[PDB]
Amino acid sequence: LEQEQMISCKFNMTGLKRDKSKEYNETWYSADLVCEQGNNTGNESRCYMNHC
Amino acid sequence: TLYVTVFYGVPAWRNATIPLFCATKNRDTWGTTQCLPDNGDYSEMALNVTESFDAWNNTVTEQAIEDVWQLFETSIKPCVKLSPLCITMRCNKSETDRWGLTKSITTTASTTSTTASAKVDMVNETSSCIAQDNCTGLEQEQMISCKFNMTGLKRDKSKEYNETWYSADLVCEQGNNTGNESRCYMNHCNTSVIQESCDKHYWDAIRFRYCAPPGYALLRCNDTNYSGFMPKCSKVVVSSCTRMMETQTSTWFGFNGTRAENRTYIYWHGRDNRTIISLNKYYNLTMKCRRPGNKTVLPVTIMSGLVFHSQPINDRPKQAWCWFGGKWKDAIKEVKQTIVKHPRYTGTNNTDKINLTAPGGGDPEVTFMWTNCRGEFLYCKMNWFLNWVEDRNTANQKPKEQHKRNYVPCHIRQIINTWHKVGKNVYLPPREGDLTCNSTVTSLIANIDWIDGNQTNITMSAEVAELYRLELGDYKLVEITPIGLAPTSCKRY
Amino acid sequence: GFLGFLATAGSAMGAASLTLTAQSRTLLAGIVQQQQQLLDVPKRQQELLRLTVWGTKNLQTRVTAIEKYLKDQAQLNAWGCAFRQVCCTTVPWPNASLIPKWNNETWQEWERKVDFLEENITALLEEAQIQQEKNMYELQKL
Amino acid sequence: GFLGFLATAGSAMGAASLTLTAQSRTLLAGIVQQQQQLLDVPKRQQELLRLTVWGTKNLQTRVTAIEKYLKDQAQLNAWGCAFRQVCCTTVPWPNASLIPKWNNETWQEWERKVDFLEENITALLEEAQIQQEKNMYELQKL
Amino acid sequence: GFLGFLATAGSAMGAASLTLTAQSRTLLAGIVQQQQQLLDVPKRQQELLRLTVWGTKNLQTRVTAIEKYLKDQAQLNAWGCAFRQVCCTTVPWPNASLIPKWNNETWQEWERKVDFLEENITALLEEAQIQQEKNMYELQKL
Ligand SMILES: *[C@@H]1O[C@H](CO)[C@@H](O[C@@H]2O[C@H](CO)[C@@H](O[C@@H]3O[C@H](CO[C@H]4O[C@H](CO[C@H]5O[C@H](CO)[C@@H](O)[C@H](O)[C@@H]5O)[C@@H](O)[C@H](O[C@H]5O[C@H](CO)[C@@H](O)[C@H](O)[C@@H]5O[C@H]5O[C@H](CO)[C@@H](O)[C@H](O)[C@@H]5O)[C@@H]4O)[C@@H](O)[C@H](O[C@H]4O[C@H](CO)[C@@H](O)[C@H](O)[C@@H]4O)[C@@H]3O)[C@H](O)[C@H]2NC(C)=O)[C@H](O)[C@H]1NC(C)=O
Ligand SMILES: *[C@@H]1O[C@H](CO)[C@@H](O[C@@H]2O[C@H](CO)[C@@H](O[C@@H]3O[C@H](CO[C@H]4O[C@H](CO)[C@@H](O)[C@H](O)[C@@H]4O)[C@@H](O)[C@H](O[C@H]4O[C@H](CO)[C@@H](O)[C@H](O)[C@@H]4O[C@H]4O[C@H](CO)[C@@H](O)[C@H](O)[C@@H]4O)[C@@H]3O)[C@H](O)[C@H]2NC(C)=O)[C@H](O)[C@H]1NC(C)=O
Ligand SMILES: *[C@@H]1O[C@H](CO)[C@@H](O[C@@H]2O[C@H](CO)[C@@H](O[C@@H]3O[C@H](CO[C@H]4O[C@H](CO)[C@@H](O)[C@H](O)[C@@H]4O)[C@@H](O)[C@H](O[C@H]4O[C@H](CO)[C@@H](O)[C@H](O)[C@@H]4O)[C@@H]3O)[C@H](O)[C@H]2NC(C)=O)[C@H](O)[C@H]1NC(C)=O
Ligand SMILES: *[C@@H]1O[C@H](CO[C@@H]2O[C@@H](C)[C@@H](O)[C@@H](O)[C@@H]2O)[C@@H](O[C@@H]2O[C@H](CO)[C@@H](O)[C@H](O)[C@H]2NC(C)=O)[C@H](O)[C@H]1NC(C)=O
Ligand SMILES: *[C@@H]1O[C@H](CO[C@@H]2O[C@@H](C)[C@@H](O)[C@@H](O)[C@@H]2O)[C@@H](O[C@@H]2O[C@H](CO)[C@@H](O)[C@H](O)[C@H]2NC(C)=O)[C@H](O)[C@H]1NC(C)=O
Ligand SMILES: *[C@@H]1O[C@H](CO[C@@H]2O[C@@H](C)[C@@H](O)[C@@H](O)[C@@H]2O)[C@@H](O[C@@H]2O[C@H](CO)[C@@H](O)[C@H](O)[C@H]2NC(C)=O)[C@H](O)[C@H]1NC(C)=O
Ligand SMILES: *[C@@H]1O[C@H](CO)[C@@H](O[C@@H]2O[C@H](CO)[C@@H](O)[C@H](O)[C@H]2NC(C)=O)[C@H](O)[C@H]1NC(C)=O
Ligand SMILES: *[C@@H]1O[C@H](CO)[C@@H](O[C@@H]2O[C@H](CO)[C@@H](O)[C@H](O)[C@H]2NC(C)=O)[C@H](O)[C@H]1NC(C)=O
Ligand SMILES: *[C@@H]1O[C@H](CO)[C@@H](O)[C@H](O)[C@H]1NC(C)=O
Ligand SMILES: *[C@@H]1O[C@H](CO)[C@@H](O)[C@H](O)[C@H]1NC(C)=O
Ligand SMILES: *[C@@H]1O[C@H](CO)[C@@H](O)[C@H](O)[C@H]1NC(C)=O
Ligand SMILES: *[C@@H]1O[C@H](CO)[C@@H](O)[C@H](O)[C@H]1NC(C)=O
Ligand SMILES: *[C@@H]1O[C@H](CO)[C@@H](O)[C@H](O)[C@H]1NC(C)=O
Ligand SMILES: *[C@@H]1O[C@H](CO)[C@@H](O)[C@H](O)[C@H]1NC(C)=O
Ligand SMILES: *[C@@H]1O[C@H](CO)[C@@H](O)[C@H](O)[C@H]1NC(C)=O
Ligand SMILES: *[C@@H]1O[C@H](CO)[C@@H](O)[C@H](O)[C@H]1NC(C)=O
Ligand SMILES: *[C@@H]1O[C@H](CO)[C@@H](O)[C@H](O)[C@H]1NC(C)=O
Ligand SMILES: *[C@@H]1O[C@H](CO)[C@@H](O)[C@H](O)[C@H]1NC(C)=O
Ligand SMILES: *[C@@H]1O[C@H](CO)[C@@H](O)[C@H](O)[C@H]1NC(C)=O
Ligand SMILES: *[C@@H]1O[C@H](CO)[C@@H](O)[C@H](O)[C@H]1NC(C)=O
Ligand SMILES: *[C@@H]1O[C@H](CO)[C@@H](O)[C@H](O)[C@H]1NC(C)=O
Ligand SMILES: *[C@@H]1O[C@H](CO)[C@@H](O)[C@H](O)[C@H]1NC(C)=O
Ligand SMILES: *[C@@H]1O[C@H](CO)[C@@H](O)[C@H](O)[C@H]1NC(C)=O
Ligand SMILES: *[C@@H]1O[C@H](CO)[C@@H](O)[C@H](O)[C@H]1NC(C)=O
Ligand SMILES: *[C@@H]1O[C@H](CO)[C@@H](O)[C@H](O)[C@H]1NC(C)=O
Repeated sequence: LEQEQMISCKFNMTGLKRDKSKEYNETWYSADLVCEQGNNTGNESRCYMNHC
Repeated sequence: TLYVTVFYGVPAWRNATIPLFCATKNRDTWGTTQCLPDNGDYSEMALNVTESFDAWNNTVTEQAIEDVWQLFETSIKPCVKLSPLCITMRCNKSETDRWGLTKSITTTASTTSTTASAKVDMVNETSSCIAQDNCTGLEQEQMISCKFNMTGLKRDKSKEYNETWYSADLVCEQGNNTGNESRCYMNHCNTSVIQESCDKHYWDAIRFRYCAPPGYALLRCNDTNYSGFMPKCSKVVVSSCTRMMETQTSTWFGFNGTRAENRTYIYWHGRDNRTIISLNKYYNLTMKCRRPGNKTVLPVTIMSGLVFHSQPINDRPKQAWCWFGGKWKDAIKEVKQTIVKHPRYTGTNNTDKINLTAPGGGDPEVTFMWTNCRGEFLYCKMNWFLNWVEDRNTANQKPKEQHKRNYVPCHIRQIINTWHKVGKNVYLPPREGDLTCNSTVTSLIANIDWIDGNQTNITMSAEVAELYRLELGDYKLVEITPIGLAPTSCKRY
Repeated sequence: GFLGFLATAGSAMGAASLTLTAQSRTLLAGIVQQQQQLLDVPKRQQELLRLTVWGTKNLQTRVTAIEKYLKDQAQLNAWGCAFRQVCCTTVPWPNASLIPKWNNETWQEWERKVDFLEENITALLEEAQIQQEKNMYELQKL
Repeated sequence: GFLGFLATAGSAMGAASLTLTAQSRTLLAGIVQQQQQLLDVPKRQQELLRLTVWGTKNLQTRVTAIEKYLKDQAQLNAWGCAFRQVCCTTVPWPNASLIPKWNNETWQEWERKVDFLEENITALLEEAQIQQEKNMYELQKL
Repeated sequence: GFLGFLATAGSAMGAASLTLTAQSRTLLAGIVQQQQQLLDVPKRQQELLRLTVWGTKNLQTRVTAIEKYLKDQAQLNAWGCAFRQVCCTTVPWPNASLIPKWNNETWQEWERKVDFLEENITALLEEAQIQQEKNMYELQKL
């Protein structure tokens, strides 16, 4: 047995106060992400939910 | 010899637990959609039977409570949501500081005054202080002029709007504002979404009665000794429909009740100390409330196309206030006497040791009287009134509350936590123009709570739902089950 | 509607006066008023006739009026004596410990003393009718 | 369904020919076709069977078919003569000013001349049946 | 509910034992349990009683119980012999090619051999009852 495969991702979300927002910590199973590919020579890849 | 046989057409019944039909006279909106027309037949027959009645555990009263609530919910459901308005508003700082929503230490106020200042001030119909809305002791309504940026149906265009809020409806961010334009949000937005109660709810009276479906009937206890719980009522009256009910909501006092009789009744819960005290109509008790000023209302279209009604008053009117007329001193003395003589009371027989009192705590939901005047909810501070009606020796109640008056200061609140057990917040649109309401006072909603033979405390209550248990209460719903069995000798062939 | 059933309550079992048209009258008064309202609501609101709660509560009350009428007729036809007043069935009374005071007790007082008998009696009354029907079946066949 | 009732209209009251099976036939034709549709709609749309307007309008028409059938049977049983054609009840006709021309007038023309009598007559017919039932009640009891 | 109808299946037509109270019993067991649930759902969910699919599927099943009961009673009253077991109607059997083995065949086997006759027979049975009613109409009138 190996490790569960989870990608720690951050995002900016707006609640009921509208003009205020917070950054959140979300860990996704790899099975649930798409992830944009090509010319990332640094860090912070750009991912979306698999079926959206 | 004796056979069971079957007797059809038998005069007998059992307890029913089924929904009832509503019937009304006001069919402008709600009535046509949900109700039958009121037939106008209010006759009843007396029966030579004994039956058990209860008001706090009935089907008739528990539908009235749930039906009024449910018809409210289906009326607001399609109205504009105000989540687009939960943005920082730019509010006048002076008014936020004066009413206390924000803080300032640059006001360094200091007051020197006479402490022996308690006054007695009475008002009646023939007085200029009512007509001019300037009775001794009244102040200004407390309103914070605020501006905000709102987008309509054109999407890429927006306008700035002028909205004046009652202080009761704002939160206001605090700390390090060394200039002007404080930053405020609506009082109940962030934990929830406020919906506007747009379909004229509370702008008129809702009255209806219940009718039994075929095969069912309503029995009523027609005694004078009915005290809410009565296991054996000797005067049982049968009819197909209930009396007309007024679905009015308030705390402390009930207004415009149908059970207005030349007698004081007190209903007590059988398993509790909670009561509803009707008041004797003999004394013509009445409450007259006023909203001074002349409001302007400005519809605003918000994104989805639904409309919000703003309140750009841009003025400083006097406080909403209420005037109490009728023989209140004597009606209250009868309440105390009625309690002393009541079957369930084993307290003090000294009427000077029985007192009306506000519920305790700092919670406005119970400490203020909440009343509906044609669509706007008012929260009244009643210390002046209670001191007056009881002819109380004030003496040590802090200068402002040490007055005896037959009127009270009140304030308007537009964001209302509704009365049923929901926690839902709705916005009440302002009424255009000026408002006045003249209501009768028919009941006092209170708990009676004593622990000894000295001090009885009639504690005013906020349980508005129990008011429906005075309007109905004496009804029982029964099923007619006209098939009987009985030994007899008459066997077929 | 009339409530002539309850009107004689307290008169005692004997001479109580039984009426067999009474359920037809309560149903008929009901159906006419409810039908008038069914046709009246669409004048202003035809689409939301059953979607919202009032239309499902009123449906349960209209359904109850019909189901109740039919339960009485179905039970009576199971016994067979639907229009026979006293019916004169052949099932014996369960015991001598429960005999009504025909001239002192009211049907309301009496029925509550036999609630625990009705559970067994209903079945017996139906069985007695079934055997009578079986006997006639054979006579008609032969 | 058949509409054999209306088929004899214009034939005069006498020899009009009355049919007692006619309401059973209109109801039966109706129930079968509507039941087939109740089972057919779910083939494509099972969820929105009553939510939208068509399902509440069709509910009122199905309910009407049942309530109408039952009102006729309930009124007839209140009178008691459900299957007696002419019934031969004991209530006297209100006055001599309203006597049909049995061989000239049609039931359609005649009934419209007694609409203001039916309101009083229905109650009288029920009362007559009630007393007959009371008399039999006492005979069965004694 | 009981299912006493199906209980005798396989016993042959003769001595099959017919029960006339059986539909009243299936309906009565049904109505009581469904009524209890109608009153129980509102304890937690009064608003969505018919809006969502479960309330329209249950409505069709409650409606079916009532419509089915009434179709049997309506067809029987059209024939007129609702409570006569064998009924003893006057319509002749269509042909000698279809005669049951009363002591060998079961009603389940037999009915499937006359499905194509019932379509013509139902109408004939009603016609026979109609003429009998016409004859009595004239006797009551004259
Ligand atoms: C048609 O509708 C009507 C209208 O609603 C129905 O009428 C109502 O029917 C109810 C039952 O279905 C009755 O309530 C029951 O009363 C029983 C008797 O209560 C008295 O005796 C109690 C103790 O006595 C014991 O010992 C004696 C002999 O010595 C025996 O004979 C008894 O059987 C017992 O074994 C005594 O405690 C009671 O007093 C307390 O309760 C009454 C409530 O009515 C209060 O009024 C009193 O003030 C007092 O209150 C205390 O307790 C309550 C908690 O309930 C607290 O809140 C208070 O603060 C305080 O401490 C009486 O003198 C009860 O035994 C019975 O309770 C048991 O069963 C219920 C379930 O049914 C449980 O929930 C309980 O926990 C407990 O186990 C229950 O209260 C109603 O009185 C009656 N109403 C009227 C107006 O008549 C009618 O039935 C319906 N008919 C049909 C067919 O549906
Ligand atoms: C306790 O019990 C009391 C007594 O019942 C109750 O007080 C009364 O409440 C009712 C309901 O709110 C009040 O009736 C309304 O009164 C207003 C105002 O009328 C006065 O002022 C106008 C000024 O124009 C005078 O012309 C008039 O003669 C009066 O002096 C009326 O405007 C209301 O009518 C409206 O609805 C009608 C529907 O048929 C329309 O035909 C009519 O044109 C009006 O339309 C207006 O309102 C609509 C809102 O839906 C709006 O859409 C329209 O555009 C337009 O604005 C109605 O007659 C009654 O006056 C009160 N009486 C007293 C003494 O107070 C208490 O409210 C109750 N309290 C509690 C807590 O329950
Ligand atoms: C509609 O509702 C009103 C309000 O409740 C009723 O009005 C009351 O009616 C009762 C009955 O008539 C009145 O009671 C009587 O008052 C008399 C006057 O007493 C005054 O002086 C004493 C001091 O001595 C004060 O305490 C009192 O408050 C009054 O100011 C008494 O003389 C009567 O006494 C009789 O009864 C006593 C027993 O208690 C005997 O010992 C006496 O000998 C005598 O027989 C009595 O107490 C009451 O005052 C009225 N209230 C008001 C505000 O006017 C209406 O009657 C009712 N309407 C209808 C149609 O019922
Ligand atoms: C929804 O997104 C999928 C996948 O997203 C793309 O490919 C990822 C690997 C990544 O590079 C993302 O940033 C890209 O946006 C789309 O599927 C692709 O569609 C193209 C045709 O346009 C095809 O050539 C690729 O092979 C597909 N790749 C995969 C992994 O399926 C899909 O079309 C998008 N749907 C819509 C409506 O936009
Ligand atoms: C309205 O009140 C006036 C004045 O009465 C005084 O002020 C009241 C607010 C209250 O505190 C009263 O107890 C005070 O006495 C009434 O006018 C008086 O009426 C009495 C007769 O009852 C007469 O003897 C006085 O001379 C009048 N006073 C004056 C200055 O004219 C007035 O009648 C009350 N209005 C109504 C409708 O009752
Ligand atoms: C919804 O807002 C209330 C109040 O807003 C805060 O306090 C005001 C006085 C002002 O400074 C605003 O800008 C602030 O945002 C929140 O209630 C406070 O919650 C904190 C815990 O986080 C508590 O320590 C404070 O005492 C509470 N203050 C009051 C007046 O109740 C509430 O938590 C917010 N709800 C949500 C979901 O965010
Ligand atoms: C409620 O009562 C007040 C009186 O207390 C009514 O107001 C009066 O109305 C008349 C007629 O327009 C004026 O002449 C008086 O000057 C008014 N009195 C005051 C103090 O302003 C009021 O109209 C009544 N009801 C409603 C619904 O407004
Ligand atoms: C209503 O309140 C009174 C006052 O507290 C309760 O009366 C007490 O009852 C207990 C028994 O449960 C006695 O031991 C006390 O002596 C009583 N107190 C007094 C001052 O008399 C009464 O029980 C409450 N009613 C209900 C229904 O709970
Ligand atoms: C995510 O978690 C880390 C701790 O591992 C914390 O330091 C950081 O502030 C969190 N970020 C957000 C957006 O919650
Ligand atoms: C990466 O950069 C090269 C140029 O150096 C370019 O030709 C290529 O298309 C780029 N690839 C992506 C995925 O952007
Ligand atoms: C990784 O992220 C940090 C910021 O948190 C950035 O400074 C650094 O240059 C990134 N690494 C690479 C290889 O770009
Ligand atoms: C109810 O009581 C009142 C007296 O308070 C009496 O006048 C009335 O006739 C009674 N109602 C019936 C139906 O008897
Ligand atoms: C109300 O009375 C019923 C009996 O009819 C009882 O079962 C129920 O528990 C009572 N409800 C309360 C308030 O306890
Ligand atoms: C608010 O009202 C003032 C007049 O008092 C006016 O000058 C100003 O333009 C108004 N502002 C908005 C945003 O409507
Ligand atoms: C106000 O400013 C001081 C620094 O001068 C800072 O310590 C304090 O936290 C600030 N207060 C608020 C509410 O921002
Ligand atoms: C009050 O607002 C004006 C802008 O309208 C601004 O110029 C002025 O500096 C503000 N007052 C203070 C004390 O900051
Ligand atoms: C009912 O009570 C009245 C008196 O109010 C009496 O005249 C009548 O005879 C009583 N009827 C019965 C059946 O007890
Ligand atoms: C016999 O009579 C008693 C009443 O004393 C009753 O409880 C019991 O159920 C009866 N038994 C039968 C079979 O009817
Ligand atoms: C009614 O009660 C009396 C005693 O008061 C008794 O003699 C009589 O027999 C009882 N009637 C019946 C029908 O049992
Ligand atoms: C109806 O009219 C036709 C002619 O079109 C005629 O032959 C027939 O006898 C008429 N029937 C009645 C009942 O009048
Ligand atoms: C008497 O006959 C006339 C027709 O001339 C009718 O209008 C009236 O209703 C009849 N009266 C009764 C009691 O039937
Ligand atoms: C039909 O009308 C004629 C006159 O044309 C008349 O002599 C005859 O009596 C009328 N028939 C009846 C039943 O009244
Ligand atoms: C049904 O089968 C059982 C054996 O399992 C037999 O004893 C019984 O007689 C059979 N009944 C019929 C009607 O065939
Ligand atoms: C005659 O009998 C045959 C079976 O052999 C059947 O198919 C046919 O329908 C019958 N005809 C009639 C009129 O019943
Ligand atoms: C049953 O079958 C037998 C042959 O096994 C036959 O003799 C008998 O007549 C048949 N019964 C009937 C009712 O036809």
